[PDB]
Amino acid sequence: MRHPLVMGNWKLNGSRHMVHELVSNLRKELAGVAGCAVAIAPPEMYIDMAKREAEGSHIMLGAQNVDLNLSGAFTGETSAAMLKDIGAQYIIIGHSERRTYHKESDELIAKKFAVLKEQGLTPVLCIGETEAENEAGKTEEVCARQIDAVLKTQGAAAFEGAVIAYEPVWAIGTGKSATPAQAQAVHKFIRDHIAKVDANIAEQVIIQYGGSVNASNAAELFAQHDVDGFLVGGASLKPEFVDIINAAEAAKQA
Amino acid sequence: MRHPLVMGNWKLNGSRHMVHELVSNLRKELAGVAGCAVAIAPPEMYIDMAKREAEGSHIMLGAQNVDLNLSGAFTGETSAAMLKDIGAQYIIIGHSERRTYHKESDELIAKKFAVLKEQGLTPVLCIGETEAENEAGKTEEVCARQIDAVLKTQGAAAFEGAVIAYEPVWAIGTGKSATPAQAQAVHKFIRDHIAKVDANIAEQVIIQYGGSVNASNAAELFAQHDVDGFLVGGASLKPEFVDIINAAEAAKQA
Repeated sequence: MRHPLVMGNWKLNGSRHMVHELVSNLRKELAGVAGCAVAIAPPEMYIDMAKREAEGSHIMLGAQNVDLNLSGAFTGETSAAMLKDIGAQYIIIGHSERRTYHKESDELIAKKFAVLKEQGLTPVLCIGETEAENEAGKTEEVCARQIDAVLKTQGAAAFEGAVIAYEPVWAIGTGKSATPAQAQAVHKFIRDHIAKVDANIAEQVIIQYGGSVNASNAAELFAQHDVDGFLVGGASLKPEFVDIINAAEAAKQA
Repeated sequence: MRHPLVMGNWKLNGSRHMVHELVSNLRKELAGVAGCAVAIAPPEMYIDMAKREAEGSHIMLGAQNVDLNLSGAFTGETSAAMLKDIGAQYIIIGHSERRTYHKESDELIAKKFAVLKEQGLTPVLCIGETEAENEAGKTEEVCARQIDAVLKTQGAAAFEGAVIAYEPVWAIGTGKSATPAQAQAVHKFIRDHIAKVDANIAEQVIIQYGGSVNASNAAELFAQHDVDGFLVGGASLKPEFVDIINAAEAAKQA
């Protein structure tokens, strides 16, 4: 049905050496892989280098943010038009680290989703609830809110070709991921919630699960029905990333 | 006494082709200029590209902002160890565009200065006042403030090897530049202000002028005693940046 995506968000980790190594190894390690779609998001100053190193393979490049302006007098910003130019396709927006540390709002993340779409880039929209919200029973409500900032404003056609990445905040870097059962309950909720507005768009939107995915759990998770892939953090930097991609690929070709 | 620095800030402008064009022509057009130190700040995902193209010449590279972490779980952040790895020395911080549009604060802009310095990068701390602040007579108070954020927390020492770039906000992109008399008077004030803490450091701090500078006004402005160079905005993208550089160079060698 949906073609799986495993995307690796490298976060604040990269170097000329590490980019030379990981991507050239991945390139030989992922030769003839056709059941999964793979992308890496190097730190911005390395997107171009990893883009040249990934040539010959089908590793897709991504980026970890965009800002709202395409050009002009905006020091220190990230143009979507330039991300596009340099070869990024998958732009992470709305990750918990920008939401908490950088106090990024739903309204701002939605206007960014808006830009990326308009440009022709795949947003990987992160959503997730915190442990507090989780205990409270608010997971449906948080997730739904967060999807709605795009859904109620721009409409379900916005998700035609986007990626939602459910990343339970209490699961990011903690080591405590959602069980397959948990994971899938929310991916089904998400899908139901877009489908209420347009089921044709719900059926196609990739819902990746992110939040302590590693080789051991990659397969239990992927067995689920509404889990379309993964957004990998820590293990992106480890060779174990290939094993996570192999989970999504061979299970795909069941 | 002080060797001039002309840093071009590209703002949110760039592509693979303009970066090829500008830098190769600059590289060729700056052959033999020793009276001036030159640095360019391409947008982040092009510092590597430009660094490479600038190899051979003595065009130093820079960057338009940093964030406070060097490594980690910080999606979408810029690390100083990473800017340093890709080859950037001059990191602009506190520019009005970040200060207004990104609500960046002095306590923050100071913490970013600390971070640059500790990594061995050269901070280019923008300072300045708005038109309103100018009219009320607050130029002194505003500028001293902004400088004191680093001076009172970190000491006079923080300025050894650091650049201050006075850009009056009413002057940026407006076409309305400070007269050499305005420029000089303020640059002399800043230097007088640091000197009252440590005189020896105040003689070596480069104080650049920025705010609608171009080939015709570079000369008249460089004639002032306390104006050690130029932060160029929009003419960085023009061939007129080299004419600006020849004005700092020829008059330095008086």
